Formats: sequence, C-alpha cells, structure tokens
Amino acid sequence: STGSATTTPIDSLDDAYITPVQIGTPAQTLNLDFDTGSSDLWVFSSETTASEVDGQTIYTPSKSTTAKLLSGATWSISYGDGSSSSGDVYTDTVSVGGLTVTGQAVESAKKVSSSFTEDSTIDGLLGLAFSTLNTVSPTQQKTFFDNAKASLDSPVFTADLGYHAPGTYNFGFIDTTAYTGSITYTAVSTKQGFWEWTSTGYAVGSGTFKSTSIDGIADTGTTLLYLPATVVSAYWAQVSGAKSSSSVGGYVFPCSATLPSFTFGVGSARIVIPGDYIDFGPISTGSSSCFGGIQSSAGIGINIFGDVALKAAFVVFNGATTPTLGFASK
Repeated sequence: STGSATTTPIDSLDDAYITPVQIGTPAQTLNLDFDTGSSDLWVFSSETTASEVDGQTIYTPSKSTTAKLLSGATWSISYGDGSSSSGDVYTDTVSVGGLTVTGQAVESAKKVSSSFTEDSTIDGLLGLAFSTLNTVSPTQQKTFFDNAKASLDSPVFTADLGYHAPGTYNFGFIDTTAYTGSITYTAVSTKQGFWEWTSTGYAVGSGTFKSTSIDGIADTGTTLLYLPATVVSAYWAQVSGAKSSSSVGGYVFPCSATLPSFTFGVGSARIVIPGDYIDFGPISTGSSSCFGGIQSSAGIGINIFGDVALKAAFVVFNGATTPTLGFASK
C-alpha cells in the first residue's frame, strides 16, 4: 500500500504545516501537525477541557463505531518548546492520504497547554519519530508509520515541505519526479528515539565549505534550524546589523537586509537553504527588527534540522531494519 497527502503551512511564515487525517467511522477529518521529532498521535477531543479549546476541530470517539477505549492507558507529553498535553487513549481507524491503519492508538487530550489552545489551526500532532519515545503508559504504543510499515510497498515516508506553499507527505514510495539530481543517504542513530544523523559541514553564502561533523535530528515539528553557537555566529556575522538579543530570545536582524544562503552537508552532497527561507519576519507587528531562522542550539542540548532546513530538500525517512535518511535538492 501507499499514501499521499498534501501538507499546508498554517500561516504566512511557515511556522508549522498541517495535514488532513481521517479518524474513526464515519471519518472525522482533523488537521494534524506531522512531527518527526515525537512519537504520539494526539488530538483535541470531546474530552478536552472546554476552556482549552478555541476553534480546533475535535475528535469525538463516541461518534465513531470503530473507536475503543484502551483501558487504563494514559499519556502525557512535554515538548522542547515548553508546551504539553495529556489525556487518555482510544484505538481507532486512522487514514492518511488513502493509507489506512486499523487499531491505531489515538491519544485524546484532556488537557493542553496554552500554546496549543491559542493555535486554532492545529487539531493535534501525528508523531513520526521512533516508537520508543511514545508516552502512553503502562503499555507504550506504536506510531502510525510503525503500524503501517509492514503493509507499505517500501518501509519509508518522505517529507516535501513547501516554502510559503503546500507540500506533500508520502508513505510507502519515493516520488522520483519530486526532486532533482540524486538522493544522498546518510546513517541514522535511533539511540535517542529521533531521526538523528551527522551533517558533514556548512557554508555561509558563497563562502568556503567548512568540513565539520554536526550531529542533529531531522524534525518536521520544529520551525527553525538550531545549530552550534560557532556556526550560528559565523552565519549572522555576514548580515549587517544582526545581533543576538536576550530580550527577544535569539538572533534578530534588520528587516531591510538581504540574507545569505546557508548550505549544509549530507555526505559529499550539499543542500542550499536560500536566504529568504531564513527570514521569519518582524518580531512584532510593524517592527523593523526581524527574527532569524537560524538560531543557536546551545541551550537545547541537541542540534535540530527543523523546517527551515528540511523544506529546502526532498527528505526520505527510511524505516528499514537499519534506518537511514535521504536528502535531495528540489
């Protein structure tokens, strides 16, 4: 089997991407944030505290003839940005882009933190990291991809995120018309539960490529590119007036600037992030200070190849027995 679904930016900055997902019978379509940095499929629901729902579409398990409570199961998750959610668990039929999984754990939120409530466009998350990170207790549950894998034509999914435009998540096949040149694959470590890999270096603008190993994760659920302070300083030093602001929370730059590109290495290959992808706009409405799309990871503990980086590539998440990542230009 295969599936193919369009993913759409939630706003004009590409802060996140939503993908429609069919849950239950008859189908309830919710728009979920596909997140290769986590491993829970959770939704706003008829069980969510009413004051914490503000415009989201909810899953109502009592209206689904295929829903079943997973007795005793609870979940609770905290994300790197400080947001969180928790609740109980149903199994139900879940379909993405024509690919159907029966018996998928659908984690129904009883509580969500304010950042979720305040984002009316995201009805939940669909985790695509390794199932060892799933938070369901006392019996850990599998991701949608793990449940689908055996049925797929090939045990892969691909992320093709757009710049200020829709893109595609495909399951079970590699669309050879969706990228240019060849795909370069690179080894993955699953030791932390992430799609963790080692970039071979970077260049700033037209500068020389610096060969250096940068371990990090491919995370579609993180907006920006978080890299070591040395690398980030080298980038922003090429932008007149750019500076790191503790009060704002990262590097800012004059909105009048033209940003240089940023290149990252994948083996001997190179992925070029255009400068315009690194502009996240005014820090507040009407400001002439703009927020940078490349930020330091020094306070995170891990480097993160988020959407800024991934949307410059066609990315293969290869879930074979020995997982790998593939990157192509597009």
